[PDB]
Amino acid sequence: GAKLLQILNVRVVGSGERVVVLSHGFGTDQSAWSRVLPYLTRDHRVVLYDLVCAGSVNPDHFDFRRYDNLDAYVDDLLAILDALRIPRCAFVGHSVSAMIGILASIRRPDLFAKLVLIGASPRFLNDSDYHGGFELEEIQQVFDAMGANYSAWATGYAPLAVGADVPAAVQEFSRTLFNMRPDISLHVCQTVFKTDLRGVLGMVRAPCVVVQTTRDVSVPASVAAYLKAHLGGRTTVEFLQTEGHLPHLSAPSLLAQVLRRALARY
Ligand SMILES: CC1=C[C@H](O/C=C2/C(=O)O[C@@H]3c4ccccc4C[C@H]23)OC1=O
Repeated sequence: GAKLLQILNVRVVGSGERVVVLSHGFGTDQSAWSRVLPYLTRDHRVVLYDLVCAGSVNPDHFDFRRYDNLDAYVDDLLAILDALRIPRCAFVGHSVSAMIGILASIRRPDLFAKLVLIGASPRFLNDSDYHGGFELEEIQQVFDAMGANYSAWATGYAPLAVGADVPAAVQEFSRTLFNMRPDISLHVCQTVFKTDLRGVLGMVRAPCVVVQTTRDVSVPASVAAYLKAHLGGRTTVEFLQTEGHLPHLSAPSLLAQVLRRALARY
C-alpha cells in the first residue's frame, strides 16, 4: 500500500479531472517523462512511478523468482492504482510497460479506459509468418554481451536505442541505463524476450493508440500493423515523423502532440 508508493517512487502531479499513468521502459525511470510532462499537467492528473527494475529503485526489492514474468509487474501497477484509490484511468506506457499495460487491461478492463502504446511489440523473437525483428542467436549474443561487459554493452546500445543523433538524449538514456544493476538488466531483458503476447491481444477491450516512429531498433514497422490488426479494442496507429525507440527523450514536443490527441476522449 503506502510503502509500495515509496518503494516505487510514486508521484502524482498536475490538475485535471482525467487521470493518466505514465509508465517508463527498459533502461529509464520516470524522469524520462520530464519533457512531455508539462503538456499534460494542465489537463490531466498524472501518475508517475518507477518499475521495480529501475536503477532508482533499491535492488533489494527485486525478487528474481517473482519477477520472472510480466504479471508481477502488473501486480505492482494494480496495487499502486488501488493504493491511490484510482477507479479509472488512461495508461501510457513505453516498451516493456506497453506489454505490462496490455496485460493489466485484460486483468482489470474496468480500470483502463484507454491505452497508448509507445515502442510496443507483442513478441520480439521471429517466428513462422511473424517478423519480430530478432533471431535466437542475435538475442543470445546480446545476453552474452550484457553478461561479459555490461558498461561496454550499455555504451554501444544507448545511441542505437535513441537512434537519432541527439547527444543530450543519448546522455540522458545512458545515465539511467548504466545505473541499472547489471544482473537485473539482463533478467528483465530475458523476461521480455521470452514473452509472447500475440495470443492474448484479442482479449483487450480498451481503445488503443499504437505510437510508431519511422525507425525503431527493437520494433519493425510491421509490428505496429500487427498490433492494430490483432488488438481486441478499437485501435489506431499514429506515426511520428521522426525515428528512435525513445521519442519522449529524443523528440518530446512531437510525441506530446500525439499524446494530447490520443488522450482527448476516453
Ligand atoms: C523492454 C525493451 C525491449 C527493447 O529491446 C531491447 C533490446 C536489448 O536489450 O538488446 C537488443 C538489441 C541488440 C542489438 C541492437 C538492438 C537491440 C534492442 C534489443 O527495448 C526495450 O525497452
